[PDB]
Amino acid sequence: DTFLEHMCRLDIDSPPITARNTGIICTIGPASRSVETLKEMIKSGMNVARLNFSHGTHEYHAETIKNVRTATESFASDPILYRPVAVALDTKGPEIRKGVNLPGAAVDLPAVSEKDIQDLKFGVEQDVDMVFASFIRKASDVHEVRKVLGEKGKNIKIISKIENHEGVRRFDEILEASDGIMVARGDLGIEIPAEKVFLAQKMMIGRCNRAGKPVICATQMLESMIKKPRPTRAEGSDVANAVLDGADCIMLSGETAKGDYPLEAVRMQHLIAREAEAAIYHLQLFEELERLAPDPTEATAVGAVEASFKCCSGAIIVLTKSGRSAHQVARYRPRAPIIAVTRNPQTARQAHLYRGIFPVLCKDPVQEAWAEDVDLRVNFAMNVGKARGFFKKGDVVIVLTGWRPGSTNTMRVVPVP
Amino acid sequence: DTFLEHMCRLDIDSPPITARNTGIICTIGPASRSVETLKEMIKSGMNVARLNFSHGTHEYHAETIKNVRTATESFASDPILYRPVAVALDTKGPEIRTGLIKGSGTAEVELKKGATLKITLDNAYMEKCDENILWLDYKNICKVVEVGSKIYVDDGLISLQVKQKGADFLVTEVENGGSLGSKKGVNLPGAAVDLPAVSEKDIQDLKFGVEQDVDMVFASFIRKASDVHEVRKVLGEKGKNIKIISKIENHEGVRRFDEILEASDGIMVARGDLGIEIPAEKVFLAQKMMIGRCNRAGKPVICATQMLESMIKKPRPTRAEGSDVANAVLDGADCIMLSGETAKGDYPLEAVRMQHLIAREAEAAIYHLQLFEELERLAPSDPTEATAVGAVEASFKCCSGAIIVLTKSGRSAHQVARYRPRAPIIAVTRNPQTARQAHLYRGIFPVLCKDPVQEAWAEDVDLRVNFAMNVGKARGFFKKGDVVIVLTGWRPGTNTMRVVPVP
Amino acid sequence: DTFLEHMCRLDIDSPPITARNTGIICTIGPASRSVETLKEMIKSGMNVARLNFSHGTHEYHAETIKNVRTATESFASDPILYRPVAVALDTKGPEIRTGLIKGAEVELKKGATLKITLDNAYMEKCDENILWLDYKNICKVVEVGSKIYVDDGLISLQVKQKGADFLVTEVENGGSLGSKKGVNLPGAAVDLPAVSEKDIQDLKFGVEQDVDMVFASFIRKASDVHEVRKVLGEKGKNIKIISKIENHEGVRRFDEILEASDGIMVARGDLGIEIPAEKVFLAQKMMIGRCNRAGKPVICATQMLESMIKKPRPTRAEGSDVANAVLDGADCIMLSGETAKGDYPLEAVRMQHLIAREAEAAIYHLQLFEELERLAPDPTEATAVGAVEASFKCCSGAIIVLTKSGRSAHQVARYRPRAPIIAVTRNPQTARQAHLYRGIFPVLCKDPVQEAWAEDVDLRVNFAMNVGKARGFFKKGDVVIVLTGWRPGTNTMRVVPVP
Amino acid sequence: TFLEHMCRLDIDSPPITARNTGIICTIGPASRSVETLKEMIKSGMNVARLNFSHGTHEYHAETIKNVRTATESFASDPILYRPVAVALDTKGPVDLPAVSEKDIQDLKFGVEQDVDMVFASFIRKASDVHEVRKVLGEKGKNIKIISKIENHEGVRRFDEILEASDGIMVARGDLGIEIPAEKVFLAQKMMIGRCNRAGKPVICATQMLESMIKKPRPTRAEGSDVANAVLDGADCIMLSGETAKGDYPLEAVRMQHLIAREAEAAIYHLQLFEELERLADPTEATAVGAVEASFKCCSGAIIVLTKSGRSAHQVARYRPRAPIIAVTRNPQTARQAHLYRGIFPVLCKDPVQEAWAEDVDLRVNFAMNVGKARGFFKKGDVVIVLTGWRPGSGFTNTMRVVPVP
Ligand SMILES: [Mg+2]
Ligand SMILES: [Mg+2]
Ligand SMILES: [Mg+2]
Repeated sequence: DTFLEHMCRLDIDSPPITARNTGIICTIGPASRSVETLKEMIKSGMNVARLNFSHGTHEYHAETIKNVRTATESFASDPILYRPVAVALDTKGPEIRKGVNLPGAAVDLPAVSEKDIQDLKFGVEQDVDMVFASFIRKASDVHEVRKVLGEKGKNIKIISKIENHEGVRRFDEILEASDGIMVARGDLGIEIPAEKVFLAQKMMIGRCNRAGKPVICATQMLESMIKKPRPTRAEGSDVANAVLDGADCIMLSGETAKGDYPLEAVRMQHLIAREAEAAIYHLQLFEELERLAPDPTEATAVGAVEASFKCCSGAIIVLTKSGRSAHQVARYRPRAPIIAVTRNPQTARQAHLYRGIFPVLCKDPVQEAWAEDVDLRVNFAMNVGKARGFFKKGDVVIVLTGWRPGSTNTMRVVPVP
Repeated sequence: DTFLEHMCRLDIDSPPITARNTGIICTIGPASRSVETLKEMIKSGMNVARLNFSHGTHEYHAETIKNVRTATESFASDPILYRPVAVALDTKGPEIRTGLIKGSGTAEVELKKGATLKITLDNAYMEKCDENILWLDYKNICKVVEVGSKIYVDDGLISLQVKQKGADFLVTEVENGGSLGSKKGVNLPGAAVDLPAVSEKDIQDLKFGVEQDVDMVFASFIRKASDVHEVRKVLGEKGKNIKIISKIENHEGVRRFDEILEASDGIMVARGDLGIEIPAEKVFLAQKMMIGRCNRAGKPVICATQMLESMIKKPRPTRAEGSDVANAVLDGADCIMLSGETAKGDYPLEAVRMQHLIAREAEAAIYHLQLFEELERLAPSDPTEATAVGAVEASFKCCSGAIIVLTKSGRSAHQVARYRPRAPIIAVTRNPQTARQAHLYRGIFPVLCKDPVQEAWAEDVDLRVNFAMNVGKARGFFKKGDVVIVLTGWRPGTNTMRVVPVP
Repeated sequence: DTFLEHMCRLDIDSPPITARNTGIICTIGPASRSVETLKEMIKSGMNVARLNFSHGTHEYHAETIKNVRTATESFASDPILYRPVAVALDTKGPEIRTGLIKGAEVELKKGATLKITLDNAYMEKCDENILWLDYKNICKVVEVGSKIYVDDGLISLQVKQKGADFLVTEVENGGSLGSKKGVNLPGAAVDLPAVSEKDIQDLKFGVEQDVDMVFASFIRKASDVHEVRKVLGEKGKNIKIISKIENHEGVRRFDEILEASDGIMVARGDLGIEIPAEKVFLAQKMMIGRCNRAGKPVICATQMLESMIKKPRPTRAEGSDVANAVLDGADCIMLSGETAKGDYPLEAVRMQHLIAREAEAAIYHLQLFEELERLAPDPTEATAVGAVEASFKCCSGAIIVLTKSGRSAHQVARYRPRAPIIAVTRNPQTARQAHLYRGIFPVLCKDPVQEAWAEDVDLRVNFAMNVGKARGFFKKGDVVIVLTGWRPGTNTMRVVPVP
Repeated sequence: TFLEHMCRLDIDSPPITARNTGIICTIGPASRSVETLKEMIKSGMNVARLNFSHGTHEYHAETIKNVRTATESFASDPILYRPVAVALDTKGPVDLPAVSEKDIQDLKFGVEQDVDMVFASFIRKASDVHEVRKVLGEKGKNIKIISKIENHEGVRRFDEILEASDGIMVARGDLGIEIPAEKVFLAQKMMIGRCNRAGKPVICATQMLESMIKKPRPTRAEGSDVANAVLDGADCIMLSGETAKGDYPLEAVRMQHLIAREAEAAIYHLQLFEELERLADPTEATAVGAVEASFKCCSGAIIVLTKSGRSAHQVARYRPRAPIIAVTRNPQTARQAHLYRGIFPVLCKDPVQEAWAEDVDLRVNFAMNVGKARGFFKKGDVVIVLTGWRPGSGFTNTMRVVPVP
């Protein structure tokens, strides 16, 4: 019941028993564009595929997206094991040119270049799940991106990338305007002194956890795996540290984009993230997040997480349409996996942005009686959890639903049949 | 209020408003051996000077120690600003070593990736090593190694892979190349080796350390408790006050950590050496485990290797290195050790100054109250222990500027440090060795009182206390109107706690 | 944040803000027997009517029950305002008493020597020297040095000599002695039958009269409780058995009694004769504590507002004594003679309501729940804990529980929530029996069962929503907790706004 | 937990801990004799109250003289000697004057008789206290003033009365006349609570063991009522007619001792201290630390070397479970220390030593012997010791953990 005990009980000779709760985002490039490679990367644990729009034509990116969706849908014949895979568009953004950085300067470059405008509407056409907005420095930058996406792209998640000092200084207003945050350590390291970057990372991650908004750590993760089949201990420690800081997702770059071991990189990411999970002290996170929260859905979400610790439940099953209800549960960081059951394929993909959310896509048609339709979706989650090893028959799980059709404030404690 | 809020309130624009609490240990070599440089390293924050006895003669090391003390005592005229500097002897160890590179002896050769290298056991080559043939001192290597086995030379800098085996030789391929010097360390991962706790050379080195009055010993390649006991026995009665710090370098050392920790005065975590047998996805877990158990036991723990290595060639470190050092401090490390960055680098002073910056920056992320509260209910009738607890407890209540401890052996200041107060611990002592060894503990700011002993014990106490407050004011620990805690014994020749206001 | 802040905030110049949570039990006798009086007592806050079977015939008590039910059902036309009223049967129990004085009062002397005989030739010839009683086994449970109290401890004797079937005692404290007076044997392990033949008849009377609960007198051990259980048999197996602890053996063997009982009654008066005065308060706090821990109802009875038999207002000592019983954690307070035969029956009920309601302000609810949760050894009990936890954090006006046997509401009450528990049921018996638990506000639903389950749930929920707003537990805009099952024939918790 | 503490209560188990609440006895015709006073002292009387509603100054002077003859008859053994305080209770007089003419005569007689405390009747506001304070003047500036709360206005303006007073007496019998019965218990709990938080002594009086005037045993209702007063947090309990005029004054004291001792087992100390701590200077910091350390080490006692008694009062506020042995050379503070719960005042009559260190250990060792004799602790046990640092130090800012020799 102390964080000190938790560290003292760490045993490197025992395999990690809990699942890997942090999302994996892989940059797709020449080394990982093929359908066959993408299939194995999905099998190895890739949750999100990022397309870097600093280079490449729209025709080139359209094919990459096509390949990602081909590899993803090849597993669709088994809905119990089917893993949703999101598509992320990463803008080139404003540049100064050999690129130039102006440390501490309030750069007045427009939030969205002419190329970014083209790429953003291309992202709307391609039905991407989220956008990584480069070089975000203020709230008006985020809303300018939102404006370009327009009405047709209103459901596309906007992740603001913090790449300089102004972004760190004005972090609160940026966070309040964004759907999530990406911490670009590499770029941050050239804008502020290196001995202050780790402080910035912990601050931003902390405020994202407090706000219940997804935070992504990017750059300088496993870069040595571009040439090597194994990473250094320092890289394994840095990655783990980002997980323990409270990051929702971790992003790979050249390791999966152009490297010689893209598949080994994804697997090494999965291993490190799963190993770091044993050092995570869940009970303290939840109790602190509770005391820092400012509604029947909020109250039910807290109750579900609270009960998940009391019952030692194998999972928290959440029936959701937009994903919002599952997100509210994720904010409180339960140790138990959050099985988000949805019929919306987009919300299933976007759910990977939140730590601990294991999204499943229900393809069964809507049943006439509401009580029937709820039981159907729950039993679907029951089957997935059994197949994934989350829980077994006889265990207890928490289920969050709505009370009436299109009403979620209902919690029930049910045994696994 | 909460750990999460403490993180949220972190501010890279706000200047550091706290003292740097973690000790800085610098390896002394050709680039930092001079008196002029040593003075500047002390002013920059060096607390302990490590002497690596893997190379160099006793004569060479004696001059280094002399130069350290010359630079140290040049500040001794002002007792208020004087900072004690400890001397550490790092043993060569019982690890397998290569032979002499042919020629003068040193003499280095270039091993290139993909090339063939023949490892021999024929003593005709024990002083004739090069890129083609390599001699090592483990005669039984062919029986303990296999085809496909990997061999690491010079602390993991160079890696080889065995291709085929002979009666008295091995044919290998150079996997990770580099420059090879004479008598370098050889590591055989996953191999069963017969190695003594301490070598014949280590024995004469430990004796040399006693005659040179060193403060601590870094014992290399400790795998079990009996390894520490041997080092203890060699030091014997004459060196019974010399602290023994066990270096954990392999899997067995981690596996048998508890018995080693119990037998040792402290622990060094050699991450780079750990990474030889232990994969990248597990090393960080071993670090947090060993540091945690060291904190729980109240014994010093040092993080070593792979810290600011890029500063050997550059004046600035990478952000990854900054995060790595910081995470070590946040894990709960008492000290951070620099190796080649101060030993042979081009910027030994920038290395010390940067280490000071990073350690001071990381101090803002430390959540003190949770540490003490957990270390309280995790702690194993002793009047000194209860007084120590009470002093730390009161330091949080009164928001004390410091906890002043009057000590002779350091023991009293150590028991306070285990509970990790937010306020600095000013350990006032008349024992010079106590003042130097105190750097091993986080949060302890040792102070050497040179004033003679007053017969009136109450006058002697208030004299030492007034000295501590002058030190505290000068270092900016506290000012007039602040309150401090004072720990003393009750009679002349430690169960007394006093809450006193600063005038 | 602290219990002492709670005590410091206490304001006597401030009206009681919360609803009365403890049950009020009133002994119905000559002064409260009429329908007119009963109606007023019900409106004044009476939850349970106790019938003391020490006095009165079956037909006398049967008429009292009839009047209680006539009074109770006169409010049945308004289902929202209707209050269930339970009926309690209190057995006479076994008892050791003397005999007739030849002639009939005498005068005892302090320090003198009164002889105890068992010869029936003096069963009607008792006086200053010789005296007889009916416990023929008294010379096995009493020994040299034992104490013998006579007539409510008004006369104390100390055993000096043992005999074949006689005792020689010295009058420790004098007084005056009548005939057929009660005898107590402090410390002794009495072997009287668990249930006398009269109690057997009265228990069978309770079954055929459909009483809700029985207060079993003079319970010393687990087998005593099961003997009462046997008499009630199959027909009365749903009747709650509340064991009355009245002597030292009952206190010593309290655990086995509680483990065999549905509830406990603390009889302070009888306790005061059996054990020293400086220990009764400890026993009361102990027994109430273990009952709170076990989640079983506990009733404090005797010596409550006794002065109100002759006066319209109680003393400050009585007001303090009742309040402290409530603050100890008692579920119900029982009124005796001041409602049964006194001159101010409905004043005593109203005053009991006032005292209990004022005592609620000194209760530190959040402390009690956190301790009860942590000291606990099932989907329903996980949902019950979750409901109480949510009620504190939502600052809920109430916890609405759908139950048919009462069980689900009972295990919510165990964790002592601040918010009142509105137990909605169609079973009239569980509605009456629910008064035994602190904070449970039972309502009886008379609406027909809807074939669509989700519609029947909302019907009962809406009924509770109307009751709570009428009682002032909550208003529109507030948030309440709702506990239901998920299918027809309690593991579902819902957070819902008050419409 | 507090709940499990209640569950563990065993009436068959003898009270092991010492009695911590002071006992104040009203002295009258039934208890005036020296030999009866001797027995009351041995039975646990800490304070003798003189009711100046009746009797002449010559009558009360004889009573005070008898109280001191009985007290000093035990003086030949400083180890077992128990200090006994003398209390003057004014007759008293809503715009009636604070001090009547008779009261003024009685208050100045009290100064002349060197009483330790005064129970001021019918206090309704802070100005009433200031008037009593002014009467006692410079000569009686060290005499503790205990304001008696007897009416509704006194309860209303309680905060300002508490601030001006040295202590509070809850006159429950008189309270019951002016305010409804379903509110008196709330007022008592409120006043006791605020007194505990402020760290000032609170006394519950009237309607205690009244039935013991004519009977040797109290009713269970009285036993329960007295016990709950203790459990509310009262520092002292006061007997009236039971000791003043009753047939069993000695039995009344012994019963009050038993009840208070039995109620001690129901007290949940760690909750009190933790709440008192979170609802709060070198000494005040040392006081908290000593109480906290006493719980950790399971200390047999907290030894406090004090001159004015204030240091012991600071420790007493935080309600430690361990007995507070207050070692003083001042006979007055030794008698006044009984007003505070958990303080066991002891009077050192050893000559002052030249070396201040020697004089400290002398007094500490005195407490060691007193503790062993009283059964608070034994050889091998550990106690907390609070002292000043040097001669002249008013601050008890020095805490030491020391094994019992
Ligand atoms: Mg960029
Ligand atoms: Mg090595
Ligand atoms: Mg009876």
